[PDB]
Amino acid sequence: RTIKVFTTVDNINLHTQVVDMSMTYGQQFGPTYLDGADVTKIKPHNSHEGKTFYVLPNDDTLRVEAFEYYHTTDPSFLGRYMSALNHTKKWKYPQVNGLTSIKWADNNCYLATALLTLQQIELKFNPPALQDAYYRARAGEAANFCALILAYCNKTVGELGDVRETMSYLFQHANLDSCKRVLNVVCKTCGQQQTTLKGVEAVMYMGTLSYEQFKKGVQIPCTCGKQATKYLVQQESPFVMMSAPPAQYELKHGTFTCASEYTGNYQCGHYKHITSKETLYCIDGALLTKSSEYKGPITDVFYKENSYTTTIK
Ligand SMILES: *[C@H](CC(=O)N1CC(C)(C)C1)C(=O)NNC(=O)CCc1ccccc1C(=O)N[C@H](C)c1cc(-c2cnn(C)c2)cc(-c2ccn(CC)n2)c1
Ligand SMILES: [Cl-]
Ligand SMILES: [Cl-]
Ligand SMILES: [Cl-]
Ligand SMILES: [Cl-]
Ligand SMILES: [Cl-]
Ligand SMILES: [Zn+2]
Ligand SMILES: [Zn+2]
Ligand SMILES: [Zn+2]
Ligand SMILES: [Zn+2]
Ligand SMILES: [Zn+2]
Repeated sequence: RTIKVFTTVDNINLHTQVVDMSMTYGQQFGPTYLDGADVTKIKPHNSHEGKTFYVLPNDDTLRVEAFEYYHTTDPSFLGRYMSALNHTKKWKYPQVNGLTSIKWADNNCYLATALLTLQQIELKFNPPALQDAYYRARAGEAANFCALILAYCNKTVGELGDVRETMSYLFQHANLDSCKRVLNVVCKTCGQQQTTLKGVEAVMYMGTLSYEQFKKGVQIPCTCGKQATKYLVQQESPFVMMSAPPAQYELKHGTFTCASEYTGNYQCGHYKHITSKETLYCIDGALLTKSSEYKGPITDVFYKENSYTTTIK
């Protein structure tokens, strides 16, 4: 007894296969998945006639197709993606304040905050898998996007997470080649040194939440023994992410794009998303609250940008 099915790694290039109904899928295809569900140790049923299956890349054609779609050669990626997708497809993705959020489940507070942020900054992903899922996420079908985010970050469903580390991984898979940042550090003793950063390092900074303060100057130890001052010289990027350890901060409407609120201890806390629309909105998964002012524990703030040059001589 034999049925005919499709195997794929990208759900674009399908490959017809013949499968013996007396052997498990793993004995003929290796690890095999159906809509994220592991069917490796399952004998083929009759309802599987014509359906499409994801398989781990076992030959060169599937390896090339897998990279062109996911931009990774890690053999385990597809499995971690499918294993995460089996859960994220059960989450609810309500529209909250014109954005796609996530109803709370499996400790996804940080994923919801990252998803809401990604929808408010200008970003193009290099892997076609990410870009396709990015689009479907804006339309409300964010399951594949969240599953891919977990896979690219080497995190699993249930694990707690950091929003800044998550954003950092995603930027590494985004087209930020045009982004440039020139910095200058003035040291009374040693002197002046001007560096330029490209890529992800041009849009992320750890230290202060204020973009204005970064323009004026921040205090940084010099390699000589004096506390030097660093300031921003040029910034060519569509946005900037300013992160700092959680501290009480005042967000003023219209001066920022969005922000991450963190309440709790290191590696054990709750995330909330603050966005600046006509007023200030706070999105906590499926819950929404509005207020004209906001003071609270903020760890990330996102600002819009295009081209900046300093007036400090
Ligand atoms: C969400 C949990 C969830 O879904 N819920 C709802 C519930 C209440 C029922 C539980 C979730 O996933 N939360 N994430 C975490 O709990 C883990 C956070 C984490 C993970 C890995 C690395 C770092 C962090 C983390 O704690 N990040 C925050 C932003 C943080 C906090 C501090 C901090 C807090 N208090 N102190 C004294 C320090 C510090 C830092 C930080 C980053 C870098 N540095 C030094 C340069 N400090 C980050
Ligand atoms: Cl790549
Ligand atoms: Cl669940
Ligand atoms: Cl990439
Ligand atoms: Cl207004
Ligand atoms: Cl802004
Ligand atoms: Zn790539
Ligand atoms: Zn589940
Ligand atoms: Zn010095
Ligand atoms: Zn206002
Ligand atoms: Zn929550």
